[PDB]
Amino acid sequence: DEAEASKFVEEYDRTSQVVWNEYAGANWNYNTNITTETSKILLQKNMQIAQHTLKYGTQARKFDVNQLQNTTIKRIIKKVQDLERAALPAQELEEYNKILLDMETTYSVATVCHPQGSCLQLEPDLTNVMATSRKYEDLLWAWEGWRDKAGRAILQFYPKYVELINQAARLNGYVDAGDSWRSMYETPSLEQDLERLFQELQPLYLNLHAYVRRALHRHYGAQHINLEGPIPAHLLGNMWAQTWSNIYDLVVPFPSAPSMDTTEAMLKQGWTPRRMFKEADDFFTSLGLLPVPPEFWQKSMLEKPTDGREVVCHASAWDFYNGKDFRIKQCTTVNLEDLVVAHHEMGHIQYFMQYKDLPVALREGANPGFHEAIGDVLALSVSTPKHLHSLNLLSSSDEHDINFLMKMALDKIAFIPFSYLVDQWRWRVFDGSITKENYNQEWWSLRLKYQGLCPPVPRTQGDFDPGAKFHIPSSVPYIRYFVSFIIQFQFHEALCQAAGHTGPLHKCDIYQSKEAGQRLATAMKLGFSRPWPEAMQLITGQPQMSASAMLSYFKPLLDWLRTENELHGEKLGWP
Ligand SMILES: *[C@@H]1O[C@H](CO[C@@H]2O[C@@H](C)[C@@H](O)[C@@H](O)[C@@H]2O)[C@@H](O[C@@H]2O[C@H](CO)[C@@H](O)[C@H](O)[C@H]2NC(C)=O)[C@H](O)[C@H]1NC(C)=O
Ligand SMILES: NCCCC[C@H](N[C@@H](CCc1ccccc1)C(=O)O)C(=O)N[C@@H](Cc1c[nH]c2ccccc12)C(=O)O
Ligand SMILES: [Cl-]
Ligand SMILES: [Cl-]
Ligand SMILES: [Zn+2]
Repeated sequence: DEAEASKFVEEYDRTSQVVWNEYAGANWNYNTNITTETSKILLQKNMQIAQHTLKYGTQARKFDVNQLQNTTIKRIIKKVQDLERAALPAQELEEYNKILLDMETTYSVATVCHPQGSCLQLEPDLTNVMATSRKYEDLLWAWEGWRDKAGRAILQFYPKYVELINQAARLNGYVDAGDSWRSMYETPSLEQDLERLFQELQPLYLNLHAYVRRALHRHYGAQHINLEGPIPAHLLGNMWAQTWSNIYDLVVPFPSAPSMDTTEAMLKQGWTPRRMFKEADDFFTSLGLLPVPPEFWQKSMLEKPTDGREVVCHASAWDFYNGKDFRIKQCTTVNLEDLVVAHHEMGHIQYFMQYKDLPVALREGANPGFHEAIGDVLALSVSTPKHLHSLNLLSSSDEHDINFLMKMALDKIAFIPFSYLVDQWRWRVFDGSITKENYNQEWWSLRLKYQGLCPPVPRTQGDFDPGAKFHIPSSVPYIRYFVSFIIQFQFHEALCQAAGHTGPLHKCDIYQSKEAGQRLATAMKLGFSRPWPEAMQLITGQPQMSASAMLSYFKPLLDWLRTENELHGEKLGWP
């Protein structure tokens, strides 16, 4: 029993390394060069890797997994028994792979055009209109146009995608795809734990929402903003109103205290995508963490190709399963926003490098939330006025302090209900409580319930707004982002403590702290080898997810918001 198990794990690992490396390549090739040929080669590799998965997965299921002594081995075999899509019969298997490829392709190439005019792509054109335009109708054209073109086009594929991914999940022992995804956390109390954390951030969100709603009322007109209703989704400076920092200019707490045009600063000082990633690399090494290999700089795609190729622009980090080849694919724009994203992605790479000596089956984050959290933690320190000033992007009071906290809130707080919402919708789609006849209506029901937003244009049949969001056609679970935002503040707090910081948490900058880098390294090295509370414990000195660190970070702002909203008589929420 035990000898056969150990040998099977050694065999699974070495063969997986070769097969996964070959697949990642074909996948990378298509993502950075969308053509018919790279599509064909990828769909073929899908079949390959599935053969390997079926071979070892069928083998793994022959082991009674609670009859093994060694924990690590027993952990691996349990994972290999999950074939994921490879559990689907051949016919359905190919259909599903093609649907995924088609969805991903439709999304990444969609454009919005003006008749007899210029066509706009999502990055960087439509995101720029959403971030900079302050004209209601122009924002609506981009918001509606993007959903008209990308969202509607995904609808034809989604019902079949749902049926197939659910079938694969049940063939692996789950009730539906949502049950399968949630299992990545190995936390029975997950749904209730997350609902509690969401409820804790309500005072802070509702107050931010009310304050921003008043500022939008001032700028766009009493005729377009109901001070007691939901905010129109196209006015937050982001295509999905998931982060609101691009409308900072409309909501500055203390306009007397101007802030430097960071983007103009970055452009003026000649910052390039390569420089942005080099600065991220420097922050990681300052902590005593690992530098990205020379190979990374040679093979990554850090900016949109201008050679004629079409590519998947959405930022992503890649592990090629050989402990040497790690790359990032991003159509990088030179601005603060993308600087944070670059750190986010370098966090993924650091995790890859840290657990590279682990059996490939355990080469994952403690839980998907951890993987998403690493780069953001460093980006929190990078974002401080003190640190930006050191990069010569800012020129530098309590007013500048509340201004900074507002800038951070517009991103971090606003994102909490959106990140919660996405998979609330998907889990219900997966379990069958939301049918294809109610996809869109239930999406907006949740957009209203959690974010307090409404569509600027009433939705119609044929619309499928979820499809207009990357993670939906790409089938990338979203709840990891909600977890990430809660825990990254817990990591920030613990790391700051470790670093010897005293005073308000929001003033902490962990740059060059070897004590911080040590906790992150020890936790990251565990990969998926232990249940995540152990990694949580290693970083924070405790095992639970908690909203207290985020609440403490933003306490001064909550106090300011309550005073500001109450003097203006705001009715919190959207009755
Ligand atoms: C349980 O087994 C793990 C893994 O052992 C390795 O993988 C086996 C399948 C087989 O190939 C063994 O020869 C390998 O050693 C053990 O964890 C390893 O422990 C060593 C020494 O402590 C350490 O160098 C490795 O990094 C560990 N690897 C992992 C994946 O954690 C573990 O010691 C065994 N536990 C018991 C109860 O003996
Ligand atoms: N310019 C846009 C940058 C996109 C970066 C990122 N990309 C995903 C890719 C997953 C993938 C997995 C597998 C295959 C393909 C892709 C990720 O890294 O996980 C992403 O989605 N982030 C989320 C929210 C977010 C959490 N932190 C951030 C810090 C900064 C900005 C946003 C965020 C979102 O934007 O909704
Ligand atoms: Cl939407
Ligand atoms: Cl997840
Ligand atoms: Zn990520």
